[PDB]
Amino acid sequence: LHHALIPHGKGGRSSVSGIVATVFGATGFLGRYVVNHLGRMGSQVIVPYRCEPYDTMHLRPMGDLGQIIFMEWNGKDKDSIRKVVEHSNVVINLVGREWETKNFDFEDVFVKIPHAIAQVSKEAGVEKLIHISHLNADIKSPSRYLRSKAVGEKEVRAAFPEATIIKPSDIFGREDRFLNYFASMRWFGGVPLISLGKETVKQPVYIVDVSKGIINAIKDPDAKGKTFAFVGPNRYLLFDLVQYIFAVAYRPFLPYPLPHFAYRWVGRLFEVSPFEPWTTRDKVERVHMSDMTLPHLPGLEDLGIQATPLELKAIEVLRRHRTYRWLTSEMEDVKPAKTVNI
Amino acid sequence: GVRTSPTGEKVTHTGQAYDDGDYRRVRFSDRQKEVNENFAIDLIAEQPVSEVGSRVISCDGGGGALGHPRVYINLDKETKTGTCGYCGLQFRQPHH
Amino acid sequence: TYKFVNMREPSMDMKSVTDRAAQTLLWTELVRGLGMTLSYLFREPATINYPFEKGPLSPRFRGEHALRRYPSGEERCIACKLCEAVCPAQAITIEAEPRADGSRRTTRYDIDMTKCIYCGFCQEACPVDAIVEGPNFEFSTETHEELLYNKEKLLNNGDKWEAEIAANIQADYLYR
Amino acid sequence: SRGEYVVAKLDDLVNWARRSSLWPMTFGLACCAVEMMHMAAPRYDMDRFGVVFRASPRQSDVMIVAGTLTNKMAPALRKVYDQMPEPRYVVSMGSCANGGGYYHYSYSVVRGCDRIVPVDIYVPGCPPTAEALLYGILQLQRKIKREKRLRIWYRR
Amino acid sequence: GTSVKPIFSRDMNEAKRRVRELYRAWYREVPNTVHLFQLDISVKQGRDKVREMFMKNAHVTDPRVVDLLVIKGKMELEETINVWKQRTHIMRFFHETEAPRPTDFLSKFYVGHDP
Amino acid sequence: ELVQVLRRGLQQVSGHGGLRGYLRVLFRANDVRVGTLVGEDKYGNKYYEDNKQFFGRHRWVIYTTEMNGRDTFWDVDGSMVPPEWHRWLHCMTDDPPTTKPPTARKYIWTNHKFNVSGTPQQYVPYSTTRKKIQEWVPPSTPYK
Amino acid sequence: QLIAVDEKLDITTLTGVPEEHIKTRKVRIFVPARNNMQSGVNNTKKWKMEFDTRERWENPLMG
Amino acid sequence: TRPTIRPRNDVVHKQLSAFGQYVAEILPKYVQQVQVSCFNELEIFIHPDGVIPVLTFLRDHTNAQFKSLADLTAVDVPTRQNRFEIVYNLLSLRFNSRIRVKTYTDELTPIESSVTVYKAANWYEREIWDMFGVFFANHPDLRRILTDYGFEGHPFRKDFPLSGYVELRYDDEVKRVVAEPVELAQEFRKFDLNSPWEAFPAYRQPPE
Ligand SMILES: CCCCCCCCCCCCCCCCC[C@@H](O)O[C@H](CO[C@H](O)CCCCCCCCCCCCCCC)COP(=O)(O)OCC[N+](C)(C)C
Ligand SMILES: CCCCCCCC/C=C\CCCCCCCC(=O)O[C@H](COC(=O)CCCCCCC/C=C/CCCCCCCC)COP(=O)(O)OCCN
Ligand SMILES: NC(=O)C1=CN([C@@H]2O[C@H](COP(=O)(O)OP(=O)(O)OC[C@H]3O[C@@H](n4cnc5c(N)ncnc54)[C@H](OP(=O)(O)O)[C@@H]3O)[C@@H](O)[C@H]2O)C=CC1
Ligand SMILES: CCCCCCCCCCC1=C(C)C(=O)C(OC)=C(OC)C1=O
Ligand code: SF4
Ligand code: SF4
Ligand code: SF4
Ligand SMILES: [Zn+2]
Repeated sequence: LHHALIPHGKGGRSSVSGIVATVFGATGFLGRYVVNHLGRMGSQVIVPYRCEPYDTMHLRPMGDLGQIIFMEWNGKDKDSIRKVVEHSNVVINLVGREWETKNFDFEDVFVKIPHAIAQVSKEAGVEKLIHISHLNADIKSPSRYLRSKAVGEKEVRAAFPEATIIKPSDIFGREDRFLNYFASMRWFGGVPLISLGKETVKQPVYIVDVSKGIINAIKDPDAKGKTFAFVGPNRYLLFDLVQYIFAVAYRPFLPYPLPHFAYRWVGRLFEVSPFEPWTTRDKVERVHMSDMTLPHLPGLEDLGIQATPLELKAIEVLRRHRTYRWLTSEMEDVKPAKTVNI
Repeated sequence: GVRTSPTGEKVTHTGQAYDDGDYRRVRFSDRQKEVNENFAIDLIAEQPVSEVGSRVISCDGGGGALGHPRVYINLDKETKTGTCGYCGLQFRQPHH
Repeated sequence: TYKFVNMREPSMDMKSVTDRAAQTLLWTELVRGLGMTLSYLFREPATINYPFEKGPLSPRFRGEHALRRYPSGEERCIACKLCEAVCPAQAITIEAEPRADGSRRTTRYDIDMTKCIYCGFCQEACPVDAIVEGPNFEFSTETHEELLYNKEKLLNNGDKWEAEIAANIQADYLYR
Repeated sequence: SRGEYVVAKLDDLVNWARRSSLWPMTFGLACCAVEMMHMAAPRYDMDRFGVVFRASPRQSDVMIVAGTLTNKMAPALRKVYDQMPEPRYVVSMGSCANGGGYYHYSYSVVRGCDRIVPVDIYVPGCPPTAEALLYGILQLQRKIKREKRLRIWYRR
Repeated sequence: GTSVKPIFSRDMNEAKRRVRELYRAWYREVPNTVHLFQLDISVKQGRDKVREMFMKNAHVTDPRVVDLLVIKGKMELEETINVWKQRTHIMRFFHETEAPRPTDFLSKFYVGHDP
Repeated sequence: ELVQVLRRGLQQVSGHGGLRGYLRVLFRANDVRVGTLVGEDKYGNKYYEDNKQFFGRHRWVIYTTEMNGRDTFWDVDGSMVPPEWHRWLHCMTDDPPTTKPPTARKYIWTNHKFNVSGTPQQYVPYSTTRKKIQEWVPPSTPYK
Repeated sequence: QLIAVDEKLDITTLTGVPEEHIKTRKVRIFVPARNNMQSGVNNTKKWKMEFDTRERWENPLMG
Repeated sequence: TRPTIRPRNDVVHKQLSAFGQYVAEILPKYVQQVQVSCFNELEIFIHPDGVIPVLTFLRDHTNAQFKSLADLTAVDVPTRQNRFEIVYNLLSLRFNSRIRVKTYTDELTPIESSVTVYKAANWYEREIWDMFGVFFANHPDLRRILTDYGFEGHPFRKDFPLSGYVELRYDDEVKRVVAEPVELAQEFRKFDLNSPWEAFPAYRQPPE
C-alpha cells in the first residue's frame, strides 16, 4: 500500500488519509465541497485549473501546508491530464458547463473530455476513477445535455471499466443554479411555468449529501465498478416546489402558464449572451423534465448517508433572497410543501 | 558530486530521492527541486594533507577567532592521518 | 524636584485684555499654526526613492538565515544542536548521523521561517559561526510552503550571500 | 487575432488601474502595525505609490494582517475580510500572521491567518522592516500585473 | 464534618432550585437566540441541545460543583443574550464539521491505535 | 536665483544623454538627478553617488533592463542587487566593491539570482532524510 | 456556617476537559529513574505524573 | 564580594521586619506568618477569612497607608491540598514602601472580593477567575476577561495543556469559523534541562 500512503493520525487537518486525489472541475459548485471534504481529513488534493488563479483562492484554506497543489491544465491536451494524474490514486471528474460556448459544446465537455481523462488515468496507473453523470441522462432525451451525458458515461465505462459512476438529480445548495434560479425569476414579475408546472416531478438532492457520497464511494471497496443515483428523500411537483421556494424567500408568487414553444424562444433569446446566460433552451428542457425513478441502482443509503430533506436546508439558500423585513424569520415558519411520494 | 536517480531526480548530499512510486514527487511538477551542488565531502576530500614536524598539531580552522574552538591532534599513528573533528583538515608526520 | 505645567495666571491689565480680545476675534494662534504648516511645505521632504534608494543598515542587522562554509568548502555546521536548544520559538529541526567519511554532519536542518522571531540567539549560540542571520530582508513569498527552509535552501543562501556575510562578520566579530 | 489583442490591452489597462490604486484597510493587530505606520511615514511614503489607508472595508482593496490573530479575533477578521468587495487581496505580514510565530504553540492563537483567509503575499520577519513591507506590496503589484481575467474569459 | 465553606447552597435542594431557574431562563432565551443570530436550526433543536448540555452533568452530587456549574451557565447565558457571542460560538455547541467517530471496538481497531 | 535652478534643471536634462535619456530615467525611476558613477554590475546595474544629498539619497542604483531571464525595463525590484553592491548600497560600509572587492571563494555563486517566488524556479520544501523503517520483502517464490 | 458535604472530591465537570481525555487516559505516578549516564541524583527527588504515550506520525511536508 | 555581587541593605531589612512584627501584633486573628526576603521584600501570610480586614487595615491605617493595589494574581501549585496561592501586591506612597499579602484557596472555596477595598481589584479578580477558576464572592460583575467566548477550562492551571484542546479554522461548507480538536503538524518538543547535580546548598531540603 506504499507506506507513504498508509493512513495516520486522528483524521483531522494534520492527519494522513492515504488519498491522493486529482479533482477535475474543482473550481465550481460541487468541486469546492469535494475539495473541502478531502482536505478535512488530510488528503493530498491536486487541483487542475484553467481559469485565472484569483478564482482559486477560496480553495487554499481547505488543506494543511502542502496538501493542496494547483497546476494549469487544458481539456483538449492529453499531456496536461497525464501531468496532473501521474501521482494520484483517485481521480474525480466534475467538469461541466450548463451552456455551450464557442470553444466547448456539450460533446466537448461531457464526451471528449471525460473519455480523455478516463483513458489517461487508466494508462497512468490510477486505481480509482469517480465520474459524475446525470440521473436524467438518456440517449433519446430532448436535451443535448443528457444525450451527451449518456454517451460520456458509456465511453468512460468503456475506457475505465472499474470506474464508479454517480448520477445525482438537481443538486441544491448555496451556490446552486436550482433554488437560486427559481428565486431569480421574481425579477420578471411573474413565474413562467410550462403547464403551470403540474406535469413535472423533481427530487432534488443536497450538496453536502453528494459530496459525502463521493467521499464514501472513494473509501468503499465494493463501490469500485458500480453506478449510483443520488436523489433526495422527497418528490415534488414543480408548481409546489416553486411555490415553496417563493414562500421561503417571502416573495409574491405569480405563476402563469407559458407555451413550450414560446418559452423555448425565450431561452434562445437569452442564449445570445456572451457572458453566462441567464437561461438556455437546454435549461428550458431540463427544468420541465420529470426526474427518472431508478430503483435498481444503489443510492446514498447504500453509502451510509441519510438524504437531507429540502425543508431543513432551504433557508440557508433562500434567506439571501429575502428583503430586510423578513430576514430574521425562523426556519419552521414556512409550512413545508406537499410531497408526491408514490 | 551531484548524482541523478534512475528516475531523473537529483540526489542530494544527504542521499534522499523519492522512490519512483512515491506520490510526493508531485510537489516538484511545474516547479523545481532545490539541491545544493557544492558537496562538502568532496570539497574536503580535495584538500592536501599537511606535513608537520611534531607529534601534536593545533587546529582552529583558520582566521583566529573566526574559526572553530582550538583543538590539538595527535599524529603518532603512521597508518592514518590526523583529522580535525571540526574542520576536516588532515595532518601527518613526514614518512617515506 | 518637580514643576507645574498649567499654573500660570494671565495679567488683567487693559493691555493684556485687549491683546487677548484681538486674539479671540482675529485668530492669531490659528494663523501661527498655518504658518508652521506653510514653513514645512517649503522644506525638503524626507522620502527616499525606493527601490532605487535604500534605508541604512548595520553589520549587526539580522536578516535571512544562511549556512556557512569553511574556506575549503567544508560545512562549518557540526550538528551540535546548540541553536535548536536555544531557539526561543522552536523553529529549528536538526537530525544528524556520521557521514560516509566519519564526520559529524547534519542530515536535516530546517528553519521554519514563519515560526522564527529573528532574534539572533541561534547565531550567538553557534560555536563555529555556522548559522548566521544575513543582511537580506527582501525574500517575501507567494505561498506559505516557500518559507519552510530545509538544509539545501540554507546552504544555497550561504553560498549566495557569503561575500557580504564574511565582510559583515569581519566588521563586528571584535564586538562579540 | 483582433479580439485577442483587444482583450489583452483591456487586461493591461485594468491591471494597471488596480495595481496603481491599492487601498489597504485600516487594520492592524500588534507589533507589526508599528512597522506599517513607519512604512506610511515620510521616509517611505506609501501614498507616493498610490497606497492609501481607508477605514471602511467597503472602500478597501487590500487587507494587511499585521499582528497575531487570536481565536477570539478570528471571526472579526473573517467578517471584515468578507465585507470587502472584489477584487480583494490579503497580505500576511510577520511571523505571527504567517504561521503563528512566537506564540505558535499557544492555546488561544491561530497558527497562521491562512487558516481563515486566502493569502496572496507572505512577508517574513518579526517584525518585517517597513522596507520589507514595501517590497511585499510591490511584489503584490507585480502579481496583479500578471492577471489575465479577460484573456481567460475570451478563451472560454 | 468535613468543614467546607459553601458558595451559594446549603445542600442539594437549593442547588436543584437554582438549576431549575437557570434551565427556565435558557428555555425562554432559546427562541430569541434563534431569531437574533439568524440560525438555520429550529427552536426545538436549540431546546434539545440545552437539555443535552444540562443532562451532561446530571451525575453531579456535590452542591458546590452544582453551584459553580450554575454560575458558568449564567455566564454563558449572559454572553448569549448580550450578543457577545457570534453565530460561530453558538454553532460550536453542535459540532457540525466534525466527522462522527465510531464507538465499537472493530472500527477503532481498523482506524488506528486509540482505545 | 531662479535662473540658477532653471539652468540646473537644463543641466540635468543634458546630463542624461539627451531628452530621450531624460524621459527614460524619469519614467524608469521617477527621478532625474545626476550623480557621480561609482561602478557597474556584471548584470547591468549602474551605481551613482552624490554626497551633497542627505543620508538616504546620497546613494542609488539604476537597474538593468535585462537580468538573468526576464525583461526588467519596468519590472524591477530590490532583490536584483548583488551582495557586494547590496552591502555598499545599504550603507553597511563606506567602500564600494570596486576599491574593496569581496573575498573570492570557489563555492560562492558566480551569478546572482533574484526572488524567484511565483516562478517555476521557486523553492519547494521537502524532507531531506532517508526512510526510517524498512519493510520485510516477502519471497517471490511459491511456498508449496 | 458550614454545610458538611460527605462525598469524595470530583472536579471533572469544571475543568473543561473532553470526555475522551478523562476516561481513556492512564497516568503514571513515579519517581523518575536516575539517568545512568551521570552520577547526580538531584533529578530523583520528586514524584512525577505523566500520561500514556499516543500516536506520532510523519508530516507529509517537511517530514 | 564587591563588583559582581548585589549589595545588601540592612536598614530596610530591619524596618520591614519591624513593620511585619507590628502588623502581626495588630492582627493575630488572621496573620499566620511574616517573612522578609534578603532583597528586602516583606511578605505577610494570612487566613482566607482575613482578606478584607487585613487589606482594609493596610489601606486605611495611619501607619500603613497602602492606598495603591499594584497587582493581584494567583499561583497554581498542584501538590498542595489548597491549590491556588492568591498574591496581593500593595504600594504605600506616604512611606515609599511595598508589601505583599498572600492567602490560599482550592477549586471549590470562594474568596471574598476586594472591590470595596480597591476598585482596581475588579479586572484582576476577573482575570484570576478566567485563568485559574477561583470564584470571588460578591464580585459586581464576574465573567471571562481574556479568553474566547465559550472557552472551556482555565488555561493557567498547571494541568491545562499548553496548546489547549481545540483549534480554529474557516470551513467553507458552513461558511463560518469552526472549532475542532487540536492536531499539530509539528509537536512541541519537550526538553529535559534540569541538571542532576544540586545548585544551591542553602535551599537543600531534609531527605525525609
Ligand atoms: C474616455 C472615457 C472612457 C474611458 C475611461 C478610461 C480613460 C483612458 C485610460 C488611460 C490610460 C493610461 C494608462 C497607461 C499608464 C501605464 C504606465 C506604464 O508604466 O505602464 C507600463 C506598461 O504599460 C502597461 O503594461 C499597460 C498600460 C496601458 C494599457 C493599454 C491601453 C488601453 C487603452 C484603451 C482605451 C479604452 C477605454 C474604454 C473605452 C470604453 C508598466 O510599467 P509599471 O510596472 O506600471 O511601472 C513600474 C514602476 N517603476 C517604474 C517605479 C519601477
Ligand atoms: C467703525 C465701525 C466699524 C463696524 C464694526 C467693524 C469692526 C469689527 C471688529 C470685530 C470683527 C471680528 C470678526 C470675527 C468673527 C468671529 C470671531 C470669533 O470670535 O470666533 C471665534 C471662533 O472662530 C474660530 O476660531 C474659527 C474656527 C475654525 C478655524 C478654521 C480655519 C481658520 C481660518 C483661516 C484664515 C481665515 C481667512 C478668512 C478669510 C478668507 C478670504 C475670504 C470665537 O470662538 P472662541 O474663541 O471659542 O470664543 C467663544 C466663547 N467666547
Ligand atoms: N449541479 C447540478 O445540479 C448537477 C450537476 N451534475 C454534474 O456535476 C458536475 C459539476 O457540478 P457543478 O460543479 O454544479 O458544475 P460547475 O459548472 O459548478 O463546475 C464546473 C467545473 O467544470 C469546469 N469546466 C467546465 N467546462 C470546462 C472546460 N471546457 N474545460 C475545463 N474545465 C471546465 C469549470 O472550470 P471553470 O471554473 O474554469 O469553468 C468548473 O470547475 C458537472 O459535470 C454537472 O453536470 C450532475 C447532476 C446535477
Ligand atoms: C494615518 C496614520 C497611519 C495609520 C496606519 C493604520 C494603523 C492600523 C493599525 C491599527 C493600530 C492602531 C491604529 C494603533 O494606534 C495601535 O497602537 C495602539 C496599534 O497597536 C499596534 C494598531 O494596531
Ligand atoms: S533567530 Fe532566534 S527564533 Fe530564529 S532560528 Fe535563530 S534562535 Fe530561532
Ligand atoms: S548551526 Fe551551529 S549551533 Fe546549530 S547545530 Fe550546527 S554547529 Fe551547532
Ligand atoms: S510577528 Fe513579531 S513584531 Fe509582528 S506582531 Fe508578531 S511578535 Fe509582534
Ligand atoms: Zn580544524
